[PDB]
Amino acid sequence: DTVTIRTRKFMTNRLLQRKQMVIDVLHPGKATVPKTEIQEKLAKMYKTTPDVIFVFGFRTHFGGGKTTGFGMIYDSLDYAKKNEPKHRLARHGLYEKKKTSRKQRKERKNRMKKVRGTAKANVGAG
Amino acid sequence: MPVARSWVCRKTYVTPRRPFEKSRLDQELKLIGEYGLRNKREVWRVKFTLAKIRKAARELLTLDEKDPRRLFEGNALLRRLVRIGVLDEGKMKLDYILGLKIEDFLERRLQTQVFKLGLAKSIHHARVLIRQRHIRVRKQVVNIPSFIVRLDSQKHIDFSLRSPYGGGRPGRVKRKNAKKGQGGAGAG
Amino acid sequence: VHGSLARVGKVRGQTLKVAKQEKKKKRTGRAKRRMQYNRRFVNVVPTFGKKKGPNANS
Amino acid sequence: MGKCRGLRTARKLRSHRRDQKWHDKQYKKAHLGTALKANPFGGASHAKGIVLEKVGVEAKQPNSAIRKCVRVQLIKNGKKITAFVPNDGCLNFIEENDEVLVAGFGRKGHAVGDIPGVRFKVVKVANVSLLALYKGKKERPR
RNA sequence: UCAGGGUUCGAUUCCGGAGAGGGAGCCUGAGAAACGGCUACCACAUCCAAGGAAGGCAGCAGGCGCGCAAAUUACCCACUCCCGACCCGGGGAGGUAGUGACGAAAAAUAACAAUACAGGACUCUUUCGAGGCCCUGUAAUUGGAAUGAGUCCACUUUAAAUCCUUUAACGAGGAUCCAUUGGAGGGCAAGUCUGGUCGCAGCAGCCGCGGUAAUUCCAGCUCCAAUAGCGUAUAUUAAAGUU
Ligand SMILES: [Mg+2]
Ligand SMILES: [Mg+2]
Ligand SMILES: [Mg+2]
Ligand SMILES: [Mg+2]
Ligand SMILES: [Mg+2]
Ligand SMILES: [Mg+2]
Ligand SMILES: [Mg+2]
Ligand SMILES: [Mg+2]
Ligand SMILES: [Mg+2]
Ligand SMILES: [Mg+2]
Ligand SMILES: [Mg+2]
Ligand SMILES: [Mg+2]
Ligand SMILES: [Mg+2]
Ligand SMILES: [Mg+2]
Ligand SMILES: [Mg+2]
Ligand SMILES: [Mg+2]
Ligand SMILES: [Mg+2]
Ligand SMILES: [Mg+2]
Ligand SMILES: [Mg+2]
Ligand SMILES: [Mg+2]
Ligand SMILES: [Mg+2]
Ligand SMILES: [Mg+2]
Ligand SMILES: [Mg+2]
Ligand SMILES: [Mg+2]
Ligand SMILES: [Mg+2]
Ligand SMILES: [Mg+2]
Ligand SMILES: [Mg+2]
Ligand SMILES: [Mg+2]
Ligand SMILES: [Mg+2]
Ligand SMILES: [Mg+2]
Ligand SMILES: [Mg+2]
Ligand SMILES: [Mg+2]
Ligand SMILES: [Mg+2]
Ligand SMILES: [Mg+2]
Ligand SMILES: [Mg+2]
Ligand SMILES: [Mg+2]
Ligand SMILES: [Mg+2]
Ligand SMILES: [Mg+2]
Repeated sequence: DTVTIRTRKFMTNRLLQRKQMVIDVLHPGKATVPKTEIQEKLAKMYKTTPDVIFVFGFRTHFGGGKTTGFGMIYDSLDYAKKNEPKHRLARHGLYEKKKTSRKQRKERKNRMKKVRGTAKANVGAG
Repeated sequence: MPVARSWVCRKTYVTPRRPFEKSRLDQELKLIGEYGLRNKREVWRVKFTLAKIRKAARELLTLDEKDPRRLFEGNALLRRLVRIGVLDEGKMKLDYILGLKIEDFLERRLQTQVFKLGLAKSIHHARVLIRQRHIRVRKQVVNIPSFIVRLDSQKHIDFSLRSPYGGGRPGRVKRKNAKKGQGGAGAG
Repeated sequence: VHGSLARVGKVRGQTLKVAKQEKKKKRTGRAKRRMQYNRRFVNVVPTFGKKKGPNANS
Repeated sequence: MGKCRGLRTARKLRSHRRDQKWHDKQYKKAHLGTALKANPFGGASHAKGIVLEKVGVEAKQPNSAIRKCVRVQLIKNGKKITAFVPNDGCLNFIEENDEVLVAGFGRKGHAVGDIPGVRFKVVKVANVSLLALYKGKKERPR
């Protein structure tokens, strides 16, 4: 195939239970590579799993060909579940998002600020 | 509000003071024809980047020799000039900078080298090819006709590796017509 | 002379109308300059000392 | 024939130049303020007004014509000023008692050309240009 | 902006100060003479069952008014940081997108052959004339090739999206996938063309044009300058050795 991975400025971070590096993808002729299709080749490179691997960034140059991004590879799964930002755990579902606007949260708080002892119906009856 | 931005920007030309002067209009029109540029402004850029070099050269030449500042910045300015093929290493001194003409910065343009190194039929054909992404510097497509070619980049200019002119699928015209033989001349 | 001497818009009204005759799309951009260089510098068929202007009619 | 040249005369030089600037007309009217106070605009480039009526003013000899002017009263000041209309037959677009936006003429305070004592010209009649009302690109909103 | 000396500007993202309709008084606190705190007078303005109560956008959006003059009642704490009892909550601070020809950078609207005419160095012929290589237009077609502006699957982007970049599929014959704005007496680049008007209508920064034969008005044609921009009004700087 044309696609190829090459790492750069590798660093083994023990203070956060991961190894981080920069990723080069030499993929001429084709569109950008999907993130899924990258992370499994990193696995085969480091012999762990396509589950403790996270990748992001990935801007493509002018002219086609290369792209460069950032990648991290955790030791356990749960260390990733602790040390990752939540939205990056959401990308490949491992977390979920809730309340449907900033307005509703704001305006509930302002209605509740005008009652004492039990804020009651403003939450319990919406 | 405070904000995370750079407002820094600048102009890169200066209009001439005499707006309708024949000795000027005919020379600049000559320079537009001989290198295939677009406006007058494409010439006033080169005039600016030369008239600004010629101020640093002069202000250095009005320092006294052996100065630290003059030595350092002169050795830095000559290096920068030599490195783009505007000056000869057999000169390498400030009192020669004042002898450079505008038609040496114009000569090092990629449009000029793509014609003069043989890849195109004319100075106008060259500007079309560069703008159509047919040419490559060193493992890198480029699309800007005004790109200035560094001295040792010179022999890297060649046709792109994904392009009809040398190893590439025929374009959307050579393919629409070869299909007219199998879709317009076989059963159509 | 007839009507008000001060009649406003007199000459713009009584002037007979004529349409634009043309079809030909003119050139634009670099290709126009390519034209003006060739016509002013490349071929200039030789003439007597009484030189002529590019729009001359008389 | 004499101008103090000595090494500590700076007070005299500065206090004397500061005085002599006041004889230069163009400087004087920038800084007395009586010009800006008297300006029929507000010290702006343009002003809106309402067309009181239409007049013609005979040009200054030798050349001869009747020059087709509005007389306007400005919105902000309320003061009255005469203005020129700038092309062949435009005086028919200007109905009476609509607004207009007058501008300057071109010599910063002074009557231009053959017209006696007219210092402003119209650009817009009713939010539409004269140059568009006259070239056909637009028509009056009514 | 500027030879050298200077002239003019600095409400405006960094630092210092001052103020929350105008003046005044104070509580609490390490810190306030605090207004997203309280009390009173002045000016405004809202609710009423006429007893009473309540208010401060020169925060972010939005509206009226004023004027020559200035954007959406959108999204989110993911980034930079701050606050808290705090690894967890909160932030119109701040980030993101919308409107945007204030302004700055890069840069398309045609490239190339054949043929026909046109023109020059060269060859030959006493010339005429012919051969001819180098260019320009210009025609008829063509001739085929090239590519994005667009339409549009996916990836990528990001908090979630948009944009740009990366890519499949469609997408050019010129009568459109159409370049404009101001001029053509002088200053100042460009017509002593043609038709119209007749000191009228109008032009003209200045000198000056128009009175039946207009290089200056109105229009066609042609030509000029800058060009994705150009004209006008105004303040200001150089020209000004006219401070
Ligand atoms: Mg504001
Ligand atoms: Mg006196
Ligand atoms: Mg006077
Ligand atoms: Mg006179
Ligand atoms: Mg200076
Ligand atoms: Mg300030
Ligand atoms: Mg103020
Ligand atoms: Mg402000
Ligand atoms: Mg401040
Ligand atoms: Mg201090
Ligand atoms: Mg107020
Ligand atoms: Mg305390
Ligand atoms: Mg207070
Ligand atoms: Mg406050
Ligand atoms: Mg309060
Ligand atoms: Mg109160
Ligand atoms: Mg407030
Ligand atoms: Mg506001
Ligand atoms: Mg208004
Ligand atoms: Mg504005
Ligand atoms: Mg407004
Ligand atoms: Mg935060
Ligand atoms: Mg939080
Ligand atoms: Mg903000
Ligand atoms: Mg711009
Ligand atoms: Mg177009
Ligand atoms: Mg594109
Ligand atoms: Mg997503
Ligand atoms: Mg025109
Ligand atoms: Mg004119
Ligand atoms: Mg004409
Ligand atoms: Mg002129
Ligand atoms: Mg001339
Ligand atoms: Mg007649
Ligand atoms: Mg006549
Ligand atoms: Mg005539
Ligand atoms: Mg000055
Ligand atoms: Mg003066």
